[PDB]
Amino acid sequence: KQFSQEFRDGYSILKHYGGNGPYSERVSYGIARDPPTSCEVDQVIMVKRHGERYPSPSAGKDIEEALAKVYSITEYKGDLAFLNDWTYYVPNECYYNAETTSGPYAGLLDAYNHGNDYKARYGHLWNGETVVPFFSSGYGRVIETARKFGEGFFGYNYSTNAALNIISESEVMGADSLTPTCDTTTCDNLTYQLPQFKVAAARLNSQNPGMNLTASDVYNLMVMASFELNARPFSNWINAFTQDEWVSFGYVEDLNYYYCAGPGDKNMAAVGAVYANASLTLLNQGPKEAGSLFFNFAHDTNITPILAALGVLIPNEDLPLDRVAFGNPYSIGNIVPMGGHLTIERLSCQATALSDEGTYVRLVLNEAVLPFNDCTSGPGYSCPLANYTSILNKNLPDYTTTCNVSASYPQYLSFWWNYNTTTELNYRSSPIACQEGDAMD
Amino acid sequence: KQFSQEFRDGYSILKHYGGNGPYSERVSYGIARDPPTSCEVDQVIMVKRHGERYPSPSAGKDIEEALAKVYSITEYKGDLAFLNDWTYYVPNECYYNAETTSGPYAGLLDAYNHGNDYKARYGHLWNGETVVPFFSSGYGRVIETARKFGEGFFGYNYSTNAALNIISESEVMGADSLTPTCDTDNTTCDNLTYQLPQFKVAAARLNSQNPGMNLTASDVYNLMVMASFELNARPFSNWINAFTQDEWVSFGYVEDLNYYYCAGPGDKNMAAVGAVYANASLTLLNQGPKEAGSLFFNFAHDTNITPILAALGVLIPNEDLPLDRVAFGNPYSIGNIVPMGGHLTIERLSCQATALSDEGTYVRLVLNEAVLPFNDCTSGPGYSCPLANYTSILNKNLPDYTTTCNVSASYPQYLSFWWNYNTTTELNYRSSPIACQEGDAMD
Amino acid sequence: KQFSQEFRDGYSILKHYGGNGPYSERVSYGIARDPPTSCEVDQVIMVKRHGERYPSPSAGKDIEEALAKVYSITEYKGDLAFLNDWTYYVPNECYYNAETTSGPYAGLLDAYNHGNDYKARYGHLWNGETVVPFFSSGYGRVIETARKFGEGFFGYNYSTNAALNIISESEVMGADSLTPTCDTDNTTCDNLTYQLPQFKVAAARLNSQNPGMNLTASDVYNLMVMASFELNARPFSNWINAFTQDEWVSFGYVEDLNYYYCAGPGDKNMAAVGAVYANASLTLLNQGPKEAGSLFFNFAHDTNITPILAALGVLIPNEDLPLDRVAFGNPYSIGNIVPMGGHLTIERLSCQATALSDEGTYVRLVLNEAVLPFNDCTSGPGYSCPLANYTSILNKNLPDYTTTCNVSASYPQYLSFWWNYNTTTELNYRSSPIACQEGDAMD
Amino acid sequence: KQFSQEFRDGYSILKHYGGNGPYSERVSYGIARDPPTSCEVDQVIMVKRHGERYPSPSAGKDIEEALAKVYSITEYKGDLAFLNDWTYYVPNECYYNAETTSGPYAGLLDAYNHGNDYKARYGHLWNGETVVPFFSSGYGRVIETARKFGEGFFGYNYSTNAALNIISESEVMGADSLTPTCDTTTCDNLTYQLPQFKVAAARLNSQNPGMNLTASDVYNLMVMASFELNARPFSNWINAFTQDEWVSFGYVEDLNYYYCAGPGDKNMAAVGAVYANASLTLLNQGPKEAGSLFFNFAHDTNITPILAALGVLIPNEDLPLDRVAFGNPYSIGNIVPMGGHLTIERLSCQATALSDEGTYVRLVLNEAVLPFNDCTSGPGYSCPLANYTSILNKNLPDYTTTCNVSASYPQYLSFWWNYNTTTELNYRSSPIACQEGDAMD
Ligand SMILES: *[C@@H]1O[C@H](CO)[C@@H](O[C@@H]2O[C@H](CO)[C@@H](O[C@@H]3O[C@H](CO[C@H]4O[C@H](CO)[C@@H](O)[C@H](O)[C@@H]4O)[C@@H](O)[C@H](O[C@H]4O[C@H](CO)[C@@H](O)[C@H](O)[C@@H]4O[C@H]4O[C@H](CO)[C@@H](O)[C@H](O)[C@@H]4O[C@H]4O[C@H](CO)[C@@H](O)[C@H](O)[C@@H]4O)[C@@H]3O)[C@H](O)[C@H]2NC(C)=O)[C@H](O)[C@H]1NC(C)=O
Ligand SMILES: *[C@@H]1O[C@H](CO)[C@@H](O[C@@H]2O[C@H](CO)[C@@H](O[C@@H]3O[C@H](CO[C@H]4O[C@H](CO)[C@@H](O)[C@H](O)[C@@H]4O)[C@@H](O)[C@H](O[C@H]4O[C@H](CO)[C@@H](O)[C@H](O)[C@@H]4O)[C@@H]3O)[C@H](O)[C@H]2NC(C)=O)[C@H](O)[C@H]1NC(C)=O
Ligand SMILES: *[C@@H]1O[C@H](CO)[C@@H](O[C@@H]2O[C@H](CO)[C@@H](O[C@@H]3O[C@H](CO[C@H]4O[C@H](CO)[C@@H](O)[C@H](O)[C@@H]4O)[C@@H](O)[C@H](O[C@H]4O[C@H](CO)[C@@H](O)[C@H](O)[C@@H]4O)[C@@H]3O)[C@H](O)[C@H]2NC(C)=O)[C@H](O)[C@H]1NC(C)=O
Ligand SMILES: *[C@@H]1O[C@H](CO)[C@@H](O)[C@H](O)[C@H]1NC(C)=O
Ligand SMILES: *[C@@H]1O[C@H](CO)[C@@H](O)[C@H](O)[C@H]1NC(C)=O
Ligand SMILES: *[C@@H]1O[C@H](CO)[C@@H](O)[C@H](O)[C@H]1NC(C)=O
Ligand SMILES: *[C@@H]1O[C@H](CO)[C@@H](O)[C@H](O)[C@H]1NC(C)=O
Ligand SMILES: *[C@@H]1O[C@H](CO)[C@@H](O)[C@H](O)[C@H]1NC(C)=O
Repeated sequence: KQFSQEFRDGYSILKHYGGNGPYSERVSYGIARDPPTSCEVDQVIMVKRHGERYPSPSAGKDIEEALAKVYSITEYKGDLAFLNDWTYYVPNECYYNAETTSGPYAGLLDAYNHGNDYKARYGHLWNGETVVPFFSSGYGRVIETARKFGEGFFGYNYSTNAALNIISESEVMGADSLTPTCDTTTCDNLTYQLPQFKVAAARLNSQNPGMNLTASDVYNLMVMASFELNARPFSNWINAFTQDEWVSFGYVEDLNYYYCAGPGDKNMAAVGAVYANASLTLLNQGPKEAGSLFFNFAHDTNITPILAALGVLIPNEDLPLDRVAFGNPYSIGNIVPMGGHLTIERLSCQATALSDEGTYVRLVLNEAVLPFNDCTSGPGYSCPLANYTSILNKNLPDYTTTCNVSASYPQYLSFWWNYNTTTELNYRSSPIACQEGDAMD
Repeated sequence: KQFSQEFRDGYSILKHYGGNGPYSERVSYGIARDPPTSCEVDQVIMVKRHGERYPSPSAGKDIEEALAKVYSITEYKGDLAFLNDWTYYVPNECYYNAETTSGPYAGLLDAYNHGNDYKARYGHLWNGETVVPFFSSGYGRVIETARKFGEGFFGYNYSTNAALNIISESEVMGADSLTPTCDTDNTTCDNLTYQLPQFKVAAARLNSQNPGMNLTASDVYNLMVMASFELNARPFSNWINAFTQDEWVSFGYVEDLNYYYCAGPGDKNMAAVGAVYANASLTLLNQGPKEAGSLFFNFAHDTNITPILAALGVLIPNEDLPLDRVAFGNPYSIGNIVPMGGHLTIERLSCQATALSDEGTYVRLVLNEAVLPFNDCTSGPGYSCPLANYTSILNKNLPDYTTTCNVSASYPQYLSFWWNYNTTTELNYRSSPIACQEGDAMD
Repeated sequence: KQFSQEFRDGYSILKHYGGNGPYSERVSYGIARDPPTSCEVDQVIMVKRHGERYPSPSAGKDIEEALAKVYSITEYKGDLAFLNDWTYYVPNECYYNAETTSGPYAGLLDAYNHGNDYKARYGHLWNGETVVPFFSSGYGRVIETARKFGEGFFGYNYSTNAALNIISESEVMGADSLTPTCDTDNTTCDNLTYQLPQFKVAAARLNSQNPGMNLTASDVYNLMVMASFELNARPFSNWINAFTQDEWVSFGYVEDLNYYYCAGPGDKNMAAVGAVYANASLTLLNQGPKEAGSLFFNFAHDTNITPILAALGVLIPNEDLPLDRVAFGNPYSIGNIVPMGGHLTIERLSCQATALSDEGTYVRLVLNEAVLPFNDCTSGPGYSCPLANYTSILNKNLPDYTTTCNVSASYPQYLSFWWNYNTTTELNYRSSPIACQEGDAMD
Repeated sequence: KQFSQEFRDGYSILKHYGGNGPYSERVSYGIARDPPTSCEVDQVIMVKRHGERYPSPSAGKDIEEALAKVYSITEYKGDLAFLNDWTYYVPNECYYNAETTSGPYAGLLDAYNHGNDYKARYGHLWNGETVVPFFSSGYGRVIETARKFGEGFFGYNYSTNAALNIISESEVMGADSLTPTCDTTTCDNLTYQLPQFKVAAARLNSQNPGMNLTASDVYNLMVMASFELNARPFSNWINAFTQDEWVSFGYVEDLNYYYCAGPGDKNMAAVGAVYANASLTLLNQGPKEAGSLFFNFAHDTNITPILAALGVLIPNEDLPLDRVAFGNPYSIGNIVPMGGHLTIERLSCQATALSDEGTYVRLVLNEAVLPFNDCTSGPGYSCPLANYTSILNKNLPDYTTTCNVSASYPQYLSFWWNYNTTTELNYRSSPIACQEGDAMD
């Protein structure tokens, strides 16, 4: 038969852990991913989150405390029986914050694979002679992701024809940043708890008495289980919780993004307007003038403000804190999983039975075409560049004003137009610092 | 590795043809389908649409006219090359309206498969002795679906322990119906164009590959209607391949608009029509399995299930669907609501106390094998709704049917067949040929 | 990307339980299943095994004794924890031998599904007027499979245009049989141990997790027999999960040995038994569809299909299978030969000339949906065998049945039912209850 | 339901093109891939073929000639319609022989992915402090594969703790080689033709008249289509041929291996005995003495002689040249596809209900456990080390004698015991030479 009648994607745990675990393709609306007939991509502007990593130091501290309670007791029973032959996956505390480098979901493998992939898809946009600059925010795991992606794309010519430019995450950069700063609630008050965690705590304690696990330990043990895939092919800890518990966990993580780095915080659109507006400039200037390939690397919390700025994936009302709002668009596993990315494709199209010859804008989020709301008149439900321009011009909030940015800091982004072509930053030249975070190499 | 990183379900054409083609499992929110730990289903109330069928007579007329234009020209080229060795799938015009009986997607096979399946899942709710009445609306394809489902469920004991009760589709039945009537003294549905820009691209591409057909955007619509129905009789359809992924996305949406406005939230009277079933089933839930019975298998149409969903206030778009463009992401995706053989199953859960709930009765809704959370009432095990809350919500929100629908005072004002039925098995097996284009029927 | 790099089919438990569990498509060599370009099937001769069933009475007795030991002990631990909420799937002992009627793998659902499927594939071979006789051996579960297949294929016209002919399994039928008899005046089969080392690992692991059952390697064998049969009545089996992948690999092989030696090439008389069908069908192929008829649907047992494969000289291990270890990679993998509902379909192809063959008649063999090349005779389109060569090969290699099997001269020496049959439809529907443990039957 | 009833793996084109195309997991007998309960791997000896590459210069010449005939004619029709918007995938002739670096099947991505994978599976065999040498035969694409695998496995410590040793392919190395030489028929006479190629030629010519394609052009166009995946995610050329044509093509390629580098040539077992015997030595010495990780890289034609030497996957009779011998064990897509590999795992097992405590040998070919014929008495159908030793000692042919190896050449392999720990060869330091073949860097 032609089509399968089973539809099981929704059950995947990959779509139920916020952005802690492995990358996954965003659920598609059914729109063909390749350029519509009569069109071709003439410019690409992408922002990819660092790949799969180890937990952060604070998350690791909490995971360790929960594991201490687990470990305070003879041979394990029930769903925790695997614990009799199991070792925590973080080599040592200095690895917290770093990209993973083992298993099918390794973060560096993610970046490399994505680069090789984009080479086939957009190779036609590089003549094999030009030196292409690529950009990374100044943070270890992000830089390492950028490096492996660039190496995947440029391959044999990575050393000579790709030029890594690292942009400081310091606020001093103002709007000339991949990680804009904004200074002057619900986010601070999140409990990270939902009733299903009580069921898990009760079930775990009952199978192996003596751990005194709370709903809070459950939350951290699930954070732990979701990060395990980033370093290993399978996680037995994932199996110690139920499908319904994972559904609640993913939602707890969705709330964090929504309120701390999304539409739940009204200043996020202004932060995301920096990239939204600067990229609009590149689209309007065109590939011949500005360049055809812009590969950017940053964090999950830098992509969500862009989506907010663009007005896409905006829940109709703020997400409720005490229950799962099923079906809302803010499903983080389809927005910013490890290695997630927003790719803006500029399409050069000839006339079609539904559109005039011209330039169109197409958005792709994690391999799935994301229609620009009601602007879907061009080929493949794209948006005519002129309409796209009026929409952003009319709706993007002002960054410096909204964010009280010092008049002495750069007021607009320049790196896409003012960059270096040297290749010294392409390869790492020093060990990964202990829990390395901010970095410029 | 543990999980696949590819997510392709959204591309399936089965989710892009409204309710014309084969049945498909509804896209899941991830909630476990089986009863939560500490719970068990003690009562089941299901309403299933007839299985996969041939087009209706009017649709067939249109399909045939479009095919005449296709056929008005030497060996076919391009994507229509398969037409050189292809025959329309409707045996003859008398088959329009009937359930299909060939291929992996055959309508009767769907019903029988669904019955065998429910036997394993809910067999514990039948003691092997009781004679269980099951209900079908008075329409040929619906009756045939009911019969095959019942046979799948009761199996060796279908002729003795299942009792088919057929409920007339006539308005004279008032609320004692599986297909309540509502007078039309009150529009967007009548003005639907069934057109979107992508159809122009298809027409242009088809005409260019095989000149001389003069196919229009309308012919394309009907040719797509035809392609979607083909799967109902055959395992593969090459016609599906003659249109692009983007064309199918538009077609599915054109079909969603029909349901939305003709049989859904787009028509404000649909909630009242659906309140009949919603309220009557609420009565069975509150009465309980011991008193009322534990198994209620009902069979009707797609347009009988959508008003129930509207009545319950689930899958309600935030705003009426726009007619001129695809409103991507809206909940009204018909391939996940009423595909051929689609169904809404209400499970009553008897649960012991859990770390998050008291011992008690809970209500779970399952639409096409996917648990459908009752909006904000998700406090019970498996995101279910406490029976008491479920009761207040329906009592507070269900519109009045007879009032809203100006039902004659002389017609039944209440549904009774779930309590007043026959246990004879005389209607279990078909006893006459399928009439030409058989629609309304009582056998 | 275009193709997946993961190849997991080999791990499926469906391919590791001999013929006890659900039907599965045979592993393909990659040859296209549909008729080659320039060809079409003009005649079909199929023999299908009864669908998924409950264990036999003797197997059930053994399963029950093993379960008694399991049950001789407080709440279950480890892999047997599910036993705290589990009930044996055989309703009562009178169900042993019967076709299953619940779950996605239900035996009757299998038959009905297969029929609907063949309707789309071979419908063109029935003009909608002719009354087609179909044949079943005289055994309850086989008859019930035949009936459901026929109903799936003929659908709306099953009661009028299909004619079930039931052929007695008695030896008195001689060669005019779907289940020929062969006297046993002549062993390895009788001495099979049904044991392999992995069963010791299972027993040890099970006893250690829940002490007090004293399960042996034999109990493990029967518990695995039980687990494999569970799928026949239910969608999932937790018992399957209590054994390792390596244990299942050994179990499947223990089952392969049974067929090999009791009903296969391991017994030199099986080719002669299978020659009856092989030769009679060759006659139909040579006679042609116009004269003999185009559709021959036959239903029998797994042990009736394996002798045919032996007679045809296909899937013959290079050496007899070793009894003490798994001979990995040998062609005698029963899950790819006779799983529940398994079938051998002979398609006669009428082909025009192709760049590699002359216009003519070719013979194609399909085993469980996979084209099975006739050894070195693969010169026709789609690796088929020219009818003339097929004829010489069978004529030259098929053993003589009556001689080899010492068949009384007073019994039919030739199969005739394909030419001498009834067209009445009286046997199409079951008219009495399924007898307790119903085996031989003529209705 | 628990299991799918559809079994479609056999139809995959990945299993129907000899060793020209993308890597694929070998079809499994069902044996669990992980170490049996009571056992653990204490030593790994692997030989992996270079990853996906571009055709060789000679193959490329032929592909080009066939494409010239295709291109000798207005807009393309039928199955070749994609040709109206298609470009050959070899950048320029200097790329022939090289590893691919684009698409999901890129050869370097293959190596990197495999390394990350083995890190999770065998990481426990490296203490994070030791410098592990790894070996590659002296050939460009093989060296590049070795490098990316080593980088995947050692990750952050690749520069310091992995030491690439490159072994010359010159015959002068004698038995101290990953590519032993042997000098003094059916192989030379292979036609590379089967009737199905006539059907394709006839069908292609009929759809686009004027190309005058022969059964020979068809063969080369299929060689071309199979190599296309190595550089791109999809190949439309694959779709221009039928399933039955691909079945014949794969068999034509199987014949080549069988007769030119397999059991069809009686000297192949002697060539493979070098590795078979040397590795047996490592197994008998053990991990504590010899080392626990041996990652080797060579060619497809170096792995087939090892399998021949071991007596595994030996057809009961020589493959017929004029027809497909369906079901024979010599299915190259399950033996040596691009990046294929033979991994020997030494298992240290405690006593089980079926075996004594001890050392066992397990063979894994392309992720599938390959039982050692009738020696399957240990856990997971493994072979007791002692039995494995007697079998090889009793059956391996003599290399130097059989192959008339000069007494002045090394008579036994030494590199596994005599190697360097320097890391200079770890990273490429010069451009990829035009059609680079033999290389020592
Ligand atoms: C495989 O790859 C992995 C990843 O690349 C490699 O792992 C990395 O290896 C790095 C070493 O090369 C290791 O770096 C060490 O981390 C230590 C912890 O740092 C954190 O705490 C301190 C103190 O609070 C903070 O200052 C710091 O910012 C962090 O928050 C550091 O302590 C180490 O620093 C010392 O060593 C480096 C040189 O290696 C010096 O440049 C530095 O100045 C320090 O030297 C002092 O300490 C050393 C002894 O460690 C003395 O010998 C030296 O004389 C100095 O001692 C003075 O100060 C100390 C107190 O610190 C005091 O005791 C003494 O009396 C003196 O006053 C160093 O930075 C990475 O963390 C690690 N990354 C990961 C992710 O694990 C791995 O090595 C590779 N494997 C192989 C086999 O190569
Ligand atoms: C396989 O199974 C299929 C499905 O059951 C059978 O097909 C049906 O066969 C019946 C006949 O047995 C067909 O019925 C015939 O319909 C004709 C057309 O009916 C329409 O038009 C009339 C007149 O306007 C209306 O009255 C009617 O409501 C319909 O709108 C009728 O003209 C026929 O009537 C004649 O025959 C009957 C007796 O059979 C007399 O009573 C009449 O007086 C008159 O002389 C007849 O009723 C039916 O349409 C078919 N259904 C389908 C879906 O095709 C096949 O026959 C069966 N195959 C075999 C070999 O048995
Ligand atoms: C759902 O459908 C199932 C399957 O059809 C029905 O179950 C069958 O029901 C029949 C009864 O209708 C059962 O038949 C009974 O079998 C008993 C045991 O038979 C064995 O033992 C006797 C004696 O040694 C042998 O002669 C025989 O060959 C068997 O080996 C018989 O003792 C019964 O006989 C009594 O009743 C009949 C009339 O019904 C009289 O003629 C007799 O003289 C005697 O008084 C009887 O024949 C059958 O075994 C069941 N099959 C299965 C698989 O369980 C269910 O009944 C049906 N459910 C409902 C609610 O209808
Ligand atoms: C948008 O960004 C571009 C590039 O930094 C800048 O030149 C331009 O002034 C910005 N426009 C607005 C309205 O901020
Ligand atoms: C709901 O339906 C039941 C059954 O028909 C009926 O008895 C009851 O009166 C109805 N309730 C309301 C409010 O209409
Ligand atoms: C083969 O079977 C046919 C049909 O029964 C019979 O007529 C014929 O004589 C048989 N041929 C041989 C050699 O037994
Ligand atoms: C035909 O019917 C007669 C009478 O019922 C029966 O005896 C005979 O066995 C039937 N023939 C076949 C081939 O079944
Ligand atoms: C096997 O190889 C080892 C390592 O090179 C060598 O020492 C030994 O002599 C060889 N044995 C035989 C029989 O050739």
